Amino acid sequence: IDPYTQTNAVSYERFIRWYSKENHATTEDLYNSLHGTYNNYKQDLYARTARSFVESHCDEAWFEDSYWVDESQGRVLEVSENEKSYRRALYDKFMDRLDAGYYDDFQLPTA
Amino acid sequence: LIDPYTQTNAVSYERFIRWYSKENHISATTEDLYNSLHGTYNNYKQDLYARTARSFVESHCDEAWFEDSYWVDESQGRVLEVSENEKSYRRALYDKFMDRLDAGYYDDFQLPTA
Amino acid sequence: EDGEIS
Amino acid sequence: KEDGEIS
Amino acid sequence: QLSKWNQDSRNDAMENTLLVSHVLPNISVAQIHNALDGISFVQHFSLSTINLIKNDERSLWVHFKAGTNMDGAKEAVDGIQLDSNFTIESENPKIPTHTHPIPIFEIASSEQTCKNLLEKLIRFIDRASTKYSLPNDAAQRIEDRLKTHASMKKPTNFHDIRLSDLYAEYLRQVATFDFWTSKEYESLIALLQDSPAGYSRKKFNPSKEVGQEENIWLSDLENNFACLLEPENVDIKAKGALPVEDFINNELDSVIMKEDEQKYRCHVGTCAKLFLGPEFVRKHINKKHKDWLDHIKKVAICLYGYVLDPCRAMDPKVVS
Amino acid sequence: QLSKWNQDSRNDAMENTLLVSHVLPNISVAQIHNALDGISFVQHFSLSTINLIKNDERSLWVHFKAGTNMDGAKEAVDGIQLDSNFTIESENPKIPTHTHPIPIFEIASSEQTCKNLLEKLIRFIDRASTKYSLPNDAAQRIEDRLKTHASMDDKPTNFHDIRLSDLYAEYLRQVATFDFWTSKEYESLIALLQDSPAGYSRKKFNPSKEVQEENIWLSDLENNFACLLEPENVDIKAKGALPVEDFINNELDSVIMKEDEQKYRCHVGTCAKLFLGPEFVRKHINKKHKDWLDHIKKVAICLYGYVLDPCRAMDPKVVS
Ligand SMILES: [Zn+2]
Ligand SMILES: [Zn+2]
Repeated sequence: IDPYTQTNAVSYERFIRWYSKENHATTEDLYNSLHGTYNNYKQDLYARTARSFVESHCDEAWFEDSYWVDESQGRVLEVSENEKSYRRALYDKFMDRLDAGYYDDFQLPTA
Repeated sequence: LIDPYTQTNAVSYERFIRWYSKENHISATTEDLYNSLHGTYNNYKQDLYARTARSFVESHCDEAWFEDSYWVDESQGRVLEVSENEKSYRRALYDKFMDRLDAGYYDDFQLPTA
Repeated sequence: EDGEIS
Repeated sequence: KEDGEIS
Repeated sequence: QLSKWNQDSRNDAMENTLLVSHVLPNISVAQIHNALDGISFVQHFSLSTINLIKNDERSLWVHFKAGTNMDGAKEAVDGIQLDSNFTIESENPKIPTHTHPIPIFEIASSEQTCKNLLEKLIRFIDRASTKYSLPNDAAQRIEDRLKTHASMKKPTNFHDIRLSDLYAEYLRQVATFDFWTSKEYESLIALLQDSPAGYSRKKFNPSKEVGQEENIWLSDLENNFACLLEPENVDIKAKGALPVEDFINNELDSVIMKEDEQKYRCHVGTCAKLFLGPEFVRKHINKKHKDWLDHIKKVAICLYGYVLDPCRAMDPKVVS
Repeated sequence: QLSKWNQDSRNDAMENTLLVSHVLPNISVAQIHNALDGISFVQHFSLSTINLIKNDERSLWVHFKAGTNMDGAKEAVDGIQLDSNFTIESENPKIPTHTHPIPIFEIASSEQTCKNLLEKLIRFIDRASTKYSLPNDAAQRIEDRLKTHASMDDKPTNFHDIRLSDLYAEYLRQVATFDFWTSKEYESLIALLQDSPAGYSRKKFNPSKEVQEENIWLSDLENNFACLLEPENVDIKAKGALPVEDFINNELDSVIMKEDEQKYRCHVGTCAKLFLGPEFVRKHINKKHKDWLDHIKKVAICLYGYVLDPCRAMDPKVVS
């Protein structure tokens, strides 16, 4: 059946098979081709499921505190004066370290 | 060597690379770099085409062809609509094609290989 | 109601 | 002179 | 030697056509219409796109109705003075010879791309049908033909590639459109100035990859950055959300069913009240069904916020 | 063995912080602001993003002011009932161990890409600067150090930009608590380090395995198609054009130059006539400089048309 209609994520292998049949299957080659198509299929899947996901979680406390903003019911999501202080501490530590050559020899390792 | 991004003139990929090379202190022999800067050059051109567009339009705006191509304004009796003659012309080209399609003209048809 | 039909 | 002219 | 199709295209393009060389820039289209609209056995004229790197001169091709004496045609046009500076002298129309088909890149033949283009090809067929007021079944007729009548031969894309080449070829012959350069032209001859040998396809080696995963990861990551840096510029609709007011208006447009001409019913829960106008219902909704509206305008705001959160939590059902 | 920077990140992130495990979905941020705002030696609290594939529970971290006795801290918090179903039980904070740095793809370390990421990095530094109301000289100070104090070829040609990229990235880990490589923001360092506790490594870019002309060609081609199929969705500004109305307004703002607080002069042709307000000049241009305004109107339209033409005529000077 058409994954592009269904609410559930089909595996990359199970996807290939649908596509193989849908478009008339070495998989070996197809594996290296549909990486992007599958990414777009997921992107699309995510998109049309998005509203359902909100509809069910919108009244949960964790979901509201993330996303629900409304100036009519005093639901803003500003940065606390407490937090601003916390960040400036982490800033100042970093620049003290910078100036003491803490980061002079720094770089992400290699694989 | 000067900033191509300020200049209204285009600059060969070979010459663009050399500017890039010195500008960003890259010790690479241009064919070392040839594969890297394909995109960058493309955007350099897009960017050039862009900031030169207005000047091109200004100098050519009153030429007969340019007006015929792009100048539209009902208020000054200018528009672009497909002539009743052309619709006829195009329709006959359609009917040829479909007659050819049906007579098997395009069954063996395919873009050749390189 | 406002503009309500019967 | 026109509206707002300040010669 | 030229393929039947390219040889045929050539002859079709020149047949009952006259070249007018050295067409000056100051020469308007309106001028050319005056000169030729009167002449009944003329059906079309087509002017070339000026190429200022080479020259300030276009070319004008006069296309005559089928079965026209092309001496009667030369005679009927030769000596027309479009302006003081250019009088017409008709010449036998030409197309550059002894060329190699312009090779298209390998990626046009790859499946993911071949299919995108296929969708873009259909969209240009349909664009041509509205523009030129043609039939809308061109797409259907070409596909039905190939499904029915096979070919004698091959990659794993063949069915698509074959269809793409013919969809591309349709546009060439009918809508005089060079899909490969995205150039529209005014006549077949004009097109065949830039693609006289037509095109070829460089074969796709599946063995060859361009780190598809890497370009994806980077793509996804940049799309994620845009959600944070440029939310206003991000395509919300594509991500399955709507701007808040639109979302809400689309809901009301569903729960309001007009029953006649000034008879509008509210379909929100167990309601069936009727109103003169729909905006009279939209109020009723606000007064009576507040609770329902409160929920809708909440869901619209969160859905907007959600789709724009790069590292949001997600349904387990939409992973593996 | 963890690096100095990773080991130091680890210790910092845990220092003067308590873990609070099994934080239920129903528990709100207001409930937590109640419990903790009253307490003076708490500076900040952090909440992990829910991950439903695993379960409904999050993690809550309480960050205490410097030189806080962490026995008093537990004592001060333990037993607090946020809601009937959840009473706070603090515990010493954790970070996953014995892990390898997450490898970033080859492509992130290439000339073209590295520099894109650089512009994004800067933009995320400025965002963080405005959002958290920090100094606006972070990128400035970082690059100043990296120039002045070098570090010991074994180096790519991209080194200067990688070093800087890596550190702009590390600045955002430590200060913003943003994971540039995933585009996830977090509320604290400890939260971020849950997902990247060993940090990241870089896969080295091979000038040989570089393989993108085909993808440029395709890209430009699909961009052309958009000009014909979706002109309304195309970035006109990016192509150096404007909507007619907007173009015309930008001409009026340019020619009505402000000499003083209540003195605004006309700069259309040789005209240098003054006015005691901006809108006093806007009338003038309508009356006298009609000719000039028509021209601007025409140019605005033609410029819009021109940029949306895939295979327009082009200035010779803008090709090789
Ligand atoms: Zn109702
Ligand atoms: Zn003036």
